[PDB]
Amino acid sequence: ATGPRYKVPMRRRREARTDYHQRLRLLKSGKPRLVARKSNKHVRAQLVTLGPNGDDTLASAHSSDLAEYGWEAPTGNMPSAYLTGLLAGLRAQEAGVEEAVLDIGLNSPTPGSKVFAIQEGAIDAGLDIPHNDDVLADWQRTRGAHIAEYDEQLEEPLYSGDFDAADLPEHFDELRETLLDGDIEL
Amino acid sequence: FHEMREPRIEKVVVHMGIGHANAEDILGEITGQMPVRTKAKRTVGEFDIREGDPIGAKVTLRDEMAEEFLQTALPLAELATSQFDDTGNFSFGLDVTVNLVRPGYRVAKRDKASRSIPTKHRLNPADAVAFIESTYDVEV
Amino acid sequence: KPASMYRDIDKPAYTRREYITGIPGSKIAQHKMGRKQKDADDYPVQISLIVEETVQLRHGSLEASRLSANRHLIKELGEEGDYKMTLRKFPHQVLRENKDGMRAAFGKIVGTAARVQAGEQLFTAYCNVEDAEHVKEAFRRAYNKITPSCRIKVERGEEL
Amino acid sequence: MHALVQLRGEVNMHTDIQDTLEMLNIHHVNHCTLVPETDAYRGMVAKVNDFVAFGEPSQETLETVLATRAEPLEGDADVDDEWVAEHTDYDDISGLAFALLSEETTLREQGLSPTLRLHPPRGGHDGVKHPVKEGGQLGKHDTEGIDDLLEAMR
Amino acid sequence: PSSNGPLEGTRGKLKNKPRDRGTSPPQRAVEEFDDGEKVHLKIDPSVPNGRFHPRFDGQTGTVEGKQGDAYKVDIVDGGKEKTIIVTAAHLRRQE
RNA sequence: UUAGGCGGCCACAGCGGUGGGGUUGCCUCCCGUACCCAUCCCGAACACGGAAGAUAAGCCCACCAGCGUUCCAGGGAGUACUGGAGUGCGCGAGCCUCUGGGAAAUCCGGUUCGCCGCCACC
RNA sequence: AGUGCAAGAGCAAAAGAUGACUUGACAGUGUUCUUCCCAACGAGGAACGCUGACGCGAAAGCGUGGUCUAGCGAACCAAUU
RNA sequence: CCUGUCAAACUCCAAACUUACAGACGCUGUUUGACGCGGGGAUUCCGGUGCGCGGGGU
Ligand SMILES: [Cl-]
Ligand SMILES: [Cl-]
Ligand SMILES: [Mg+2]
Ligand SMILES: [Mg+2]
Ligand SMILES: [Mg+2]
Ligand SMILES: [Mg+2]
Ligand SMILES: [Mg+2]
Ligand SMILES: [Mg+2]
Ligand SMILES: [Mg+2]
Ligand SMILES: [Mg+2]
Ligand code: NA
Ligand code: NA
Ligand code: NA
Ligand code: NA
Ligand code: NA
Ligand SMILES: [Sr+2]
Ligand SMILES: [Sr+2]
Ligand SMILES: [Sr+2]
Ligand SMILES: [Sr+2]
Ligand SMILES: [Sr+2]
Ligand SMILES: [Sr+2]
Ligand SMILES: [Sr+2]
Ligand SMILES: [Sr+2]
Ligand SMILES: [Sr+2]
Repeated sequence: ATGPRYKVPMRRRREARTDYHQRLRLLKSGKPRLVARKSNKHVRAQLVTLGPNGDDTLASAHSSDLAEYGWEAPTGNMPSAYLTGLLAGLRAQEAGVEEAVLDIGLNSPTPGSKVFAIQEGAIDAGLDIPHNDDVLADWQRTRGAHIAEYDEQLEEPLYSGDFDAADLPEHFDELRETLLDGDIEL
Repeated sequence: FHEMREPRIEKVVVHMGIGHANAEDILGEITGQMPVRTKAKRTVGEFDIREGDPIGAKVTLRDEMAEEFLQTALPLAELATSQFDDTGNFSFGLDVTVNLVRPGYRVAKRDKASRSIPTKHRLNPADAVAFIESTYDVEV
Repeated sequence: KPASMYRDIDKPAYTRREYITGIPGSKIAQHKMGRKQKDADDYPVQISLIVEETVQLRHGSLEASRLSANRHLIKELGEEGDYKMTLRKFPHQVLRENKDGMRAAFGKIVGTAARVQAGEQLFTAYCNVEDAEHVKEAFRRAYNKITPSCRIKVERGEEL
Repeated sequence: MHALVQLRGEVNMHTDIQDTLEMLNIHHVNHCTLVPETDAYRGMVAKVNDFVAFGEPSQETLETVLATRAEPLEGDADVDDEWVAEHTDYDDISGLAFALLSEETTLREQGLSPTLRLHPPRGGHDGVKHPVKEGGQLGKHDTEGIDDLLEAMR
Repeated sequence: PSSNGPLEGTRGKLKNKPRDRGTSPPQRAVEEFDDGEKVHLKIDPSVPNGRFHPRFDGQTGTVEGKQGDAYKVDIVDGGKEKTIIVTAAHLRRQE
């Protein structure tokens, strides 16, 4: 900017999207990366392999396409996060992937958060990712019980668009069950 | 447009810089929340050698806690022209500072792909005065 | 001391004051002479003194020659005449002298010289056509007080 | 295709230069070689610039020289058309001299020594202290000037 | 020299050019190399570890295996052969 | 890529500016604290739940060259400096001829307001 | 800016600062280079591994001291396990 | 703004040139065995001059 001596950051550091310190420490494993990234209305999970010109994505899963198998609920919560992670892991197994490491980017490693919930799903899917069980949320909160009891304090329905009043953490079980299913067009 | 541009009280800091404290309590009362210590840096010849040590205590009032506090705090002070910062901020007086800003300030306060607010979307001293004056008081 | 001792450029550039100390003050009074307010472009005639051989000129020889050059101009054009002379060189080169035979031979600082490649302008005066003769004489005195042979080249003004 | 001719001795001559000369199959003053004009072969002669005399010869001249100063890989036998004919892929000296210039083959390939051991220039050379442009006999020559040397060194 | 440590006369080669300051890209610091491959030796002033003795910059060795994640690179100092322990961070493929 | 995620090179990408863009799609700003989690004080941030409103921010698109930068042309300049040679010149410091290389500042006109890979998606 | 001290060099979602937890300044055996360019030479030094045990972190991973290059010493004798 | 100068321990720049590896050409080795490896015997560790680049010193 100023002159010849000025030092301009790597593009992805200006944009503040990649923490290269945590990135290098991540690549050292030699294993692929289970990229867990959020969004306000969504949650995604990619599988990254190192490449000559840039990272290669061999498997992914967006919370949006989590509907193609029967999903009427929202797409930015705990149940959605676990499921999206489970989906990608299943597609991941398909390509040949058998192990990966958790990449959460700039998201905080907060106990029982959505990213660990995403991690849990891909592991449940058959993948081998170094984890720490107790840092994960409990099964009920993953299912969506924390939100079901929130809707208990009704007086005003939680969901705008029709789904149902008290909601259904069963829809979670119904979909999870559908993924473990041998058939299902991945 | 006017909607995603109409300013608001982001935070209201109220602190009492001492130099050696016990005064914390008065704020915890008038504000309605908990205060926090205030350290320091560099050795000072006015018996202030201990670098990290309790000198004052501030309180960051946001949302309602701030407004309800301003209903009384504002009248207690005569506002002036020169009392305004270029980014539409003012301090008066015990001290009271109001940090004002336009709707999407989370863009510069978040962790993921944060960005600095463009000079255009940056609040103006004049545009700030008008906003405040538009709420039970005068100006210069 | 004789200029034979320092007239040639045979040592490395020794100018880094952040390492050198006891450096003697410059005998040179001033580089800006004449009417240091009027521009060089405000004058029809511009004459410089060109050094024909690359050398090192000590501040005492720099001052001496410049003095006897400007003394003439002041004498012939009056103390406030319509001219302005210059000396574009500053003595950056530090000099020493080992003053015990060759043991611990590094000399102590004795003065400052000014390096000048051949064909360079040691001086450059600015005057009007009528005074263009006292300038050519001021330089004829100036070149006698320095080591190399010099040339008086006229930069502007073919008036003759 | 140029013709290298050592005119300056080995004594005091920088080692890396005499080695290049040796690589160019020349180990004695007045010895000569026929070198192609390639990126590589060029770098060498340029390094040999000050201790040699070179240029491109006229075919006529190259034929008179091959006639006189050329020899087999091993032997005292004189190379003449009749000799050329029986050993080379040619019919006479001219045919040979032609191929060398057009850079179609080499002296070795045709069972001939790479060195044309010449005789001291008749009437002396123009000097070994200055280049050709300065009135000396070193460096690069003219297709006429090179012939003048070579022929004097029959 | 006035001292004979490893960093003697290493101001130039071991310094970063202004615009190259700060942390370096991980892509090369994790690069994979094969045995028999030719690699250029040059330290990355930004990377503190996995360095070889400064004196060996500009070399072009042949990878012959690894030690941990770091590499064992053969080179020929003058006439003497040496095996150098270095990380990919200071290595570049020939050609 | 009518706004996405991961990158490579790491300013050709910087600095600054102009203009354009989003009904059930996206990213956002946005809305809100029962929970996971959270602040030496603030649901600000982090974390969680959610769509009433908006495209002003950001972001994506198109464009500007004033600064910085990359490269190109002519100018400077085959100048400065230089590897090889010389019974070439100079009292000398030094210079010159041939040979093979060859800048820098700066001026002038251009170029640059990133290019590329993987996956995803009307 | 700071980073214990010469100088030179390295570092900004850190190598700097604050906070907490921790004591890896751990046990054991090596590879390579350095000391000693090339080119033989000891003590010392460093980078890079392996095995055991540990600290931390969600995990990758980081920790064989203080960001790197100075702070070091033979046999004999003595004391200690 | 304009104007005048510098740097062995300065550098936005930057050669010639030296240098690692590789290929090509050259030269060289496969009865003259190169390259390399092992062993025996040394001498030697007062150097000097020219040229280029030097550092100190009139
Ligand atoms: Cl994210
Ligand atoms: Cl090494
Ligand atoms: Mg023979
Ligand atoms: Mg005769
Ligand atoms: Mg003669
Ligand atoms: Mg140097
Ligand atoms: Mg707009
Ligand atoms: Mg002479
Ligand atoms: Mg004893
Ligand atoms: Mg003891
Ligand atoms: Na405290
Ligand atoms: Na870097
Ligand atoms: Na906008
Ligand atoms: Na040792
Ligand atoms: Na000796
Ligand atoms: Sr000298
Ligand atoms: Sr004596
Ligand atoms: Sr004179
Ligand atoms: Sr809020
Ligand atoms: Sr003489
Ligand atoms: Sr003399
Ligand atoms: Sr050219
Ligand atoms: Sr270290
Ligand atoms: Sr050298």
